[PDB]
Amino acid sequence: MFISVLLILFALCVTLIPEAHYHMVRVWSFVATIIPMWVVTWMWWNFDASGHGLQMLVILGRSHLAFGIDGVALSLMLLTTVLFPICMMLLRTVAGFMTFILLEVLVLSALCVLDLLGFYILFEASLILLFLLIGRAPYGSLEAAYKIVLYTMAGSLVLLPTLFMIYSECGTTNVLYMTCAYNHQTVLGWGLLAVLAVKIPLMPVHLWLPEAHVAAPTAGSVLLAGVLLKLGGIGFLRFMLPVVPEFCVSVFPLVSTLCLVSFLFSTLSTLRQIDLKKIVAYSSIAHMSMVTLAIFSQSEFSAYSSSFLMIAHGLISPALFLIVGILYDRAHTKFILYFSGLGASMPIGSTLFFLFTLGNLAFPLFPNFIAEVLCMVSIFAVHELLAYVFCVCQVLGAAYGFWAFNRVVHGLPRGPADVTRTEFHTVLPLLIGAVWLGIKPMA
Amino acid sequence: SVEERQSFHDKVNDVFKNLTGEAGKRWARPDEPILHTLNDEKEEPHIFFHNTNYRTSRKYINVEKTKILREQALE
Amino acid sequence: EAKQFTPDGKYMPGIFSKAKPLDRSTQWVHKNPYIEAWYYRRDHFENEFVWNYRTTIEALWFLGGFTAAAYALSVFAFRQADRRSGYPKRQILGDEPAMVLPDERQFY
Amino acid sequence: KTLWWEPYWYAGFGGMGVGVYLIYHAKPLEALDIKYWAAPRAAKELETEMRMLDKLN
Amino acid sequence: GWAYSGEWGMLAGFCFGTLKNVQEGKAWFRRPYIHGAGMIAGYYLFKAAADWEDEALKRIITRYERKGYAIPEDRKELFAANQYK
Amino acid sequence: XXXXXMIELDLCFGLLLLILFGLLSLRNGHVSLAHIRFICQCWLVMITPLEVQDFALCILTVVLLQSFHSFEALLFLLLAYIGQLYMMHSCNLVSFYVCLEAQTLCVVVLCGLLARGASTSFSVEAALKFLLLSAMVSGMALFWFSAMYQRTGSLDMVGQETFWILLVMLFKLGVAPMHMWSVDLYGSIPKSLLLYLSTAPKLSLFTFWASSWHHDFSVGVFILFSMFIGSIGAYGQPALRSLFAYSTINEIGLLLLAVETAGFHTLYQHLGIYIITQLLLWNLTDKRLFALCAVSLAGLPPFAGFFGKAWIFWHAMSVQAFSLLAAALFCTLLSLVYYLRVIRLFWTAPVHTAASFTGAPNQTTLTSACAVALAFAPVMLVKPFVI
Amino acid sequence: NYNFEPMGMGSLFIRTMVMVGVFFFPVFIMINDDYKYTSFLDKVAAAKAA
Amino acid sequence: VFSGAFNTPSSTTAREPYAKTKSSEAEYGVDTPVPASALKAADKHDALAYAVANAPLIGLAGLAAGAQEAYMTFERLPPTLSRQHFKQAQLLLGIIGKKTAYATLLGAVFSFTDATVENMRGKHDMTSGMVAGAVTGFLFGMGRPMPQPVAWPLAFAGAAVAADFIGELMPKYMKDYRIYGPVVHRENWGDPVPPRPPILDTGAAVRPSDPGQFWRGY
Amino acid sequence: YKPEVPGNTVDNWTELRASWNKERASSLGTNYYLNVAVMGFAYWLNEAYYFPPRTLYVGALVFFALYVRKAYFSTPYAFKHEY
Amino acid sequence: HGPAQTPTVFDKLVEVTVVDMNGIRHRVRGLQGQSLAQALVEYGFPDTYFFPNMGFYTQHIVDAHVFVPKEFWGKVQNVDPESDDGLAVKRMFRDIVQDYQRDTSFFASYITLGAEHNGMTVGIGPIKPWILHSEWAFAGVHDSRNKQFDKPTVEIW
Amino acid sequence: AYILDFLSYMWEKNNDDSASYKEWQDFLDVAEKDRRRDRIIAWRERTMYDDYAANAEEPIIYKR
Repeated sequence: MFISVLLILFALCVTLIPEAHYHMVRVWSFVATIIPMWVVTWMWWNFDASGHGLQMLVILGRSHLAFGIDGVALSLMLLTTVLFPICMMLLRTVAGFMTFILLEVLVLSALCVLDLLGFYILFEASLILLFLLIGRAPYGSLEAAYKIVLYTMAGSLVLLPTLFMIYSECGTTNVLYMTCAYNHQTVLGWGLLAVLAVKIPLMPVHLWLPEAHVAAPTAGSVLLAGVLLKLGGIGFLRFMLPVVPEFCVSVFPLVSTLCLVSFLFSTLSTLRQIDLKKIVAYSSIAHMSMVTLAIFSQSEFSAYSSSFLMIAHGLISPALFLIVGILYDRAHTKFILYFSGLGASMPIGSTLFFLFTLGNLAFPLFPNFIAEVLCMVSIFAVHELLAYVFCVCQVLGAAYGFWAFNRVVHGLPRGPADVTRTEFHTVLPLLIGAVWLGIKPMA
Repeated sequence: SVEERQSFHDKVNDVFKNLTGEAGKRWARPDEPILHTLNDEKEEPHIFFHNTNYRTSRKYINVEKTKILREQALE
Repeated sequence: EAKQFTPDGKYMPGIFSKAKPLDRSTQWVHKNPYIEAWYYRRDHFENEFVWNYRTTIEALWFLGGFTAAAYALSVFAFRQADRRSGYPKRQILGDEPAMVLPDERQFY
Repeated sequence: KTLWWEPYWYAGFGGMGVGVYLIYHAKPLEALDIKYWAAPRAAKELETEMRMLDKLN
Repeated sequence: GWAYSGEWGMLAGFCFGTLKNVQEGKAWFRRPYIHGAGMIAGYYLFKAAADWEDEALKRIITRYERKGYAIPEDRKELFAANQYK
Repeated sequence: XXXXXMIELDLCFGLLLLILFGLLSLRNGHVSLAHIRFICQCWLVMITPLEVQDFALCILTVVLLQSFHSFEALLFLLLAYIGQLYMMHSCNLVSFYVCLEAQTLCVVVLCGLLARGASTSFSVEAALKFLLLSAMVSGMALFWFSAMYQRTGSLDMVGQETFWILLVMLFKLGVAPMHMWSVDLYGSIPKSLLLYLSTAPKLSLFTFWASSWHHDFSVGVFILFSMFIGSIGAYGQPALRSLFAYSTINEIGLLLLAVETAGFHTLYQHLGIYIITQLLLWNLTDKRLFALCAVSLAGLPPFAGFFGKAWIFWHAMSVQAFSLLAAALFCTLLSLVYYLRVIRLFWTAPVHTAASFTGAPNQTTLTSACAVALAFAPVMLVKPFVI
Repeated sequence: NYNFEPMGMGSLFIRTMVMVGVFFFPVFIMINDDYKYTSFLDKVAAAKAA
Repeated sequence: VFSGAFNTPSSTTAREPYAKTKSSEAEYGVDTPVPASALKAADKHDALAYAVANAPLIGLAGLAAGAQEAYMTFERLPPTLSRQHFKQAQLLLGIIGKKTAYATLLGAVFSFTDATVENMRGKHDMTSGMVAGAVTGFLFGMGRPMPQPVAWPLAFAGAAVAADFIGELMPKYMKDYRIYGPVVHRENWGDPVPPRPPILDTGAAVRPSDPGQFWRGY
Repeated sequence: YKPEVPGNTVDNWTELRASWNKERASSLGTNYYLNVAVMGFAYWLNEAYYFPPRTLYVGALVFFALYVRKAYFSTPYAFKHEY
Repeated sequence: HGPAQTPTVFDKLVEVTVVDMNGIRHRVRGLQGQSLAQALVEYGFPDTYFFPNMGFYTQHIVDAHVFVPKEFWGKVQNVDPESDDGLAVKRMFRDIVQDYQRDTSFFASYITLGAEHNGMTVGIGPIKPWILHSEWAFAGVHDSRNKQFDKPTVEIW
Repeated sequence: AYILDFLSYMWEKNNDDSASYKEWQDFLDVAEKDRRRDRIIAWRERTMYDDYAANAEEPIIYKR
């Protein structure tokens, strides 16, 4: 806690820096995000897999704010703390630094929360931050921010009466006592399903993301892609299954059919997209639906498989966003028909595009492949029909992926030259992490 | 009865409050679960977590046994 | 042909250089008006919806129809998984009070 | 010229990688993962249950 | 009462002086006497809040017990306590 | 013995001394009255009983006295505060009526006097409209009070007649559809008087309701009126004044919802938070903090408006008031649209603040920056504090 | 010589159904297995109670 | 608590149902008397009387809307027409009566059809409300352009479903819900028993669904 | 790129001027009438709160449906010389 | 690029005859790309000749009420009556003008002057009294000497 | 190699099972304290301050 407060105060020192010394401004802004990465590394070195299912427990008196660490939260924290410095490497204004610092603080605080009211309070404290981020004056879209903010607020407002009702029912808001009291599982279950089906892109209420993640700049795009959807999955795992199992069971056909139709329609809709950024936007929907079905399956190893898939997407998809952002910034447009002959023009960049495309398509020597194998193992053990439905449409995503890749990469050379040292460095952590987790993730 | 269950809950809280061990023994890895006559075992959270950890240990032991028997079958 | 640098580094902005300075905007494309109109229309395609004959027919037969198909398939899979584990009828949302969550302490 | 961000980037990411390697190759097997904790304890149980199975034959 | 109430008050006074200089276009650190006075004010005010919590809790236990709602003594310590939490 | 009634005699003596002192100060060619203001604050302090609500109202008024500079308006505000404080002590409908009408007359006079510029005419028209509707509401209250006096033959506030007393109490808070007078007042009157109105009479009426009011009915349909109408209007009105007017209508509807399900602790805390926000609102000189008011009104998590709406929702669920809770949630959602609009209008804009020329250099920095320190409040707030 | 028009409604529907039938055969196989199994159970129930 | 193997609450359920939970020393509610007209309104054995006793509430909204529109039209009248007092009155009253009668007809149709389905099916559920809402929307929607004749029945049926869910289904699902004293199925937790239910001066809109929820009054 | 505003400028401005060559009266009268109606008949809904929820929601939907918006309110009666 | 004449303001000079509500003709010089009302303020018209825009995110925009003769009707940029901006314009008609409406009533904020606007003649349209906030109102009387151009700022607040 | 086992020994020395178990017990104890307190506080009657019968146990003095 003390260390965390020290980082919190140290990050705020950015505003106190006079703008005259830009060099030190960049150094301080980057280092402030560097530190938590090492801190989470130190935590992982401190964790015990032979110890309790929860470790490093701390409570701030009667102020709720229960913080504890499982494997899922620690892994998500590690992935986020890897992602954020790259986002910092793509910003040029102090306001962006402050917004992303607050966003990272909120994400980290929510990632290890153990109070449902605490999760409610801490999660959506960044909604105004996203609103200011997405609808920036020169290049953003106000409509996308309006959409996403309204969707999130609708979810939270639906959830809140359920949260306070179970609080009054059990007299507290701690998960480890909420999980131990009898409760009216149904109402809280509807609240949780609504919120985490809005957060994770699930049909029908998922339409904010395609506009939002495209209107946002590169850093915010990577943040939204790799973080806030996983807040939904960790939300399920940490709260809904431990608290209300009967609702989870009675809704399982509904959740499964909704996830399946979401995956199918998103996969089919993607082929008709005409912009690379929108193509990348629809890509994440199938992954999130697969994660949700894997979580809801609970067959053999569902939590671990879901965590693996969440890590895999938060690793690979930001690379797609990095390539998209580089191409747009050094091209001033995102429209596909202006992309051609990229391999001869951007050899290393196009090679990375190929590699991360394969990563999206679940191919061996990549963490996504093992992730989807484990998720389909969990799904299959529940039933084989759902596993077949996931297996049958594997071709349909790779269809649009390969079509877009070949269309923009091969052909007549026209456009930007290859990537720069900064861009290759930004690409680097995702490549190394994906290789490491696709060769020997465990030991 | 209500008073019987109140007394049992108080005794369980007492027992778990004063509980410890040494010689490199990792707690939450106990050798035995505690037998009980309690409907909906979640009525006593301490016993619930004890049994949870025991069940986890047993599951991972089953996995290890599966690996060993797979090796012997391959041989 | 400009000189945006000194012989010892020191990037010069070259504000008053006659030559056109190489910059971040150097490799920008020249937009095609028809392409821009097409992309605006496709990004603002929402104004083209209408309850015609074709749209309604397609929406009911495919969207809602396959929604129903997947729902019924999920129900079938759930019930078959229940029957393949030795369990009695289970209470789905709105299925009258019945057995939920088979106990770990019972052999079925 | 070295860019402004290169040393800090290298330091942070290399430090994380070094910590990862040290975690995977220096933490105790039981501390690293549970799967090591259960192998010696399950081996003996399998050993003593094999003869139980054989006597059941 | 909470342990870190006065520190929270001093931090509030720090931000108070910062934004006072903001509202007048001055550098955040100018006029430090305002910073000190605000720190003192916040410290005393939040100490008063911490004491008032205890006052209200004692009032609550007194009222609840007077109405006839008698408590086992174990949870009375949740209310009959000037805890330095 | 009159020995127990000294403080009222003190009030009378102090008012007489203030009258003579103000008369004498005016013969000197003085042009400012900060001494009179501090003396009035001291007299307010002395005449205040030891109740928490009494001191809260007293201090709230004390800060408000820095925003006026005319002796007569100071006197009117003093007398209005007297009426409010004694309304917190009104155990009968006679004193209740007298306090309401004194406050109404003071409000009308204060709105009328302080006008300047071409805005004066519209202020006069709105004030006269409020006076006429207040007169008719007062006549209604007197009529039904007389009917109750006949039926009961006593001073008990019970029976079917109390329904109209409830209606009259609603009218003073701008309870929609008896809300439009508030909108008209928001339309023209200067910011200081509207700053007064949003806080004091509402506080005193809530306290008197909490202390000496009961009825055998509901107000839920009026709560629906207030919530829905305020939300839709604040969404649809481009004028900032009417935007905040309909926001106030929605907030008073929320307060009424809290009232109907009892649990006055959340009512009290939300009223305090909203009064703090209104105090921060009407004395703004920089526009950067203006969005903080919106996020403290839109129920955004990290600041006090969210928790103030949150315990209200908690108590509404404590009685399972599903209907009004869902309505409140939907109206809370609808608030966010125009609150984000406010944010856009006064956050994503170039920073500019005019400098003072006649001295008085940003004469309200202290109260502004103090009210800003509401992000630190939820620490003490989250615990069972106000109860 | 292309008009860029959506396919024929009836033809599109028929070919969609053809694709679904060809590429979701395990669903029908499992469902028909269940139907045959329940028919066997129904005949057993009918004959066993007489 | 949190392991990748499984979820423990998924396998930790009761083997035997619990009895009733003792909440207070006195276990009877206290409440004000309901007017008998609304008691007759809940009566559903006779559809005709149900609709008859339900109509005036429904038509009151139409009266209000008609008065609103008529007054708004008045505040725009020319001086030349406002002096024909009889004609003014007939026009505004016609507007008001048309709106009120339409509302009354809609409500009577809803109530009659709802009670009809209730008697026909011999049981009570949300399906009767769905039929009533669909019929009301169709009757309201007949003769208008054609995104409407489907939408309006959907709106009315969804409103009826929400009404059932809010007014009846949820409180019945939570008839045992308690915010005070010992927690049900968890009376081992040592919570003291209050002598009496918490007395609350709740409004007429806030009424206790169960004798053991709280005490209403002053 | 910029989309075009549909229709003719002249026709659209004329439509913008439809039913606006009229003096605005005082809002006082509407306010007084609303207050009078509330003071006079709101007690009719006193018995309403006990009513079954289905009927109350039907009434709410009807009341919402039949509402007419005060802003931009116009009638053919505003520009005719006789009934 | 050759002997092209040097850029002078004459090539973008626009002249419009504007007649006040007292019937006094006035010569005004306008510039391409700027609104008519901005130049009107730049000429010295009294503050009473202007009013805030009644739209969203545009309330800092001033305007004046003028009459457009028949010929120049087509030079007024089109606005959707169904649009939110169109709704703001209709509120402006509803409130400011009342029974001062004429089929030539228009708003100068939507007049972007160009080559064709050279020689165009318009006059000022009468308005009803109005009030926006404390610091900017209209009594209904055009008795003032203060120049709208003399206001340091446009405070929507 | 020796570095790796040095790190392992450092970890094993530093870590303590009983400290973590005491932290866990403290967490549960504090949480149960707070839950009990909140549940007790919830027994919240609410009547006007003039309600003598509903507050016959309140020692209140009136100056009327």
